[PDB]
Formats: sequence, C-alpha cells, structure tokens
Amino acid sequence: TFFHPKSREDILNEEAKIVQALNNQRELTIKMHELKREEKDYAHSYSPLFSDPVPQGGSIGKAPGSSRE
Amino acid sequence: PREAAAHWVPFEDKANMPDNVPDVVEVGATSAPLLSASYFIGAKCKPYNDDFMLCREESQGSGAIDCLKEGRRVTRCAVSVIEDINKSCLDEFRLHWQCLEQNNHQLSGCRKAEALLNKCVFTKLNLEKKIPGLRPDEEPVFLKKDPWIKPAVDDFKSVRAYAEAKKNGTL
Repeated sequence: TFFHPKSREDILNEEAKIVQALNNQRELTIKMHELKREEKDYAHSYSPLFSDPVPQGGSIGKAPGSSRE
Repeated sequence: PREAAAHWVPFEDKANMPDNVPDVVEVGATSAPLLSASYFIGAKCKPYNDDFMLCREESQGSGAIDCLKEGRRVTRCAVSVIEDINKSCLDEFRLHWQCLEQNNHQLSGCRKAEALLNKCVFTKLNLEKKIPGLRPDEEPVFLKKDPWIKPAVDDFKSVRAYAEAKKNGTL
C-alpha cells in the first residue's frame, strides 16, 4: 500500500517527450551544420553597401575601350 | 602605356593597310600649330570625336578595328579645319605657333597673337574659343586683362601686329 509508483502510461509519455526533444535537437544540429557551409551572398560575405564586385579602377587617364563585360 | 626601359630599338613596318580599309589623309601638323588649332578643332569635331570614343567604349576591346570609319571622320574634320586656317588665316596662325615655340608651349606667352587669331577665325570661319566646365561667375584665363603670369619677353612680331590692329580697329 505504501508503493505508489508512477503508472506505465505516464512513464512512457514522459520518456517519449524527452526523446522528442532529443530528436528535435538532433534535427536542429543537422540544420545548422547545413546552413553553415552553404554559399552566401557577396553582400552578406564581403560588403553590404558596395555590393558590386566589379572593380572600377583608376580615373586619371581613363581610356575609352578599357571596360569589358 | 609605360615608356621603354633599359634598351629599345625602333622598328618600322613597310607593309600597307589592308584593302578592305579605305585610305585616309593624315593631319600633317606638328606640335605647335596643332596646339593653336586645338580649340577650333574641338568646336567643329565634337560629335565626330565623341562618336569615335563612344564606339571605342562600346566595342570593349576591338576599338582599333571597329572604329576606323569614325576615326577617318575625325581626321578629315581636323584636316578641314587646318585647311581652312591655311587658306584664310595663315599669318596670325603662324604668329601664334612660332610664339608657342619660343616659349615652352605655354599659351600664357602668346595672348597677343591668340587674340588676333581668335578674332579672325570667329569672323571668317565662325568658330570661337570656349573653355567649358566653368560657371558664369568664372573668368576664362585667356580673356583676363592683367594676368599674374606673363611672358619673360613678349613676342616682337605679335606686339607690332597687336599695336597695328589696335590702330586700325581690327580688335
């Protein structure tokens, strides 16, 4: 009569919630490992304002015919 | 490009232009008369010059071979300007560029010949000298009455001609 253990159903449910939290942390770790080592933009990786990688060089003797696409 | 360095042998080429490229006369004027006629070339060849440079820029590398018609037009317009100078305004032109030669190609030492030449070309050919980029508030330096910077020796022939032109009201 002194034995008052938590029932089997509630034990199973609590363990299941724990395992669900653990699998959620697993999937979050995988997602974060995948969002890292994913190619980012030039604005996010180098320069958010001057977002043009194309260099405009000197200006003192700028020859027409020097630009090229 | 850079200038040559440490050894360099000139070499010419005795080949002719291809036949798909039409012929064009050259300009044939040396440093000083061309410096004297620069502004009169720019007054008349603005569209052709800027079309030449725009087709060079649009070409993006092939400007030497893509811009030949346009450069021929530029050369012809310049030759026309200098032919008009020689036909009509040769004495003042020669005053101006001989004056440039005895100086260091400084236009500040030649204003008395420059005035006569500008008057002559503005009256006969209707081409005037204008320094662009300025405001209405700024005085062009070639119209200043008493500049800070003057020649060591003002050119003799130009002084006599300026005096005679002021005595005859041509200026």
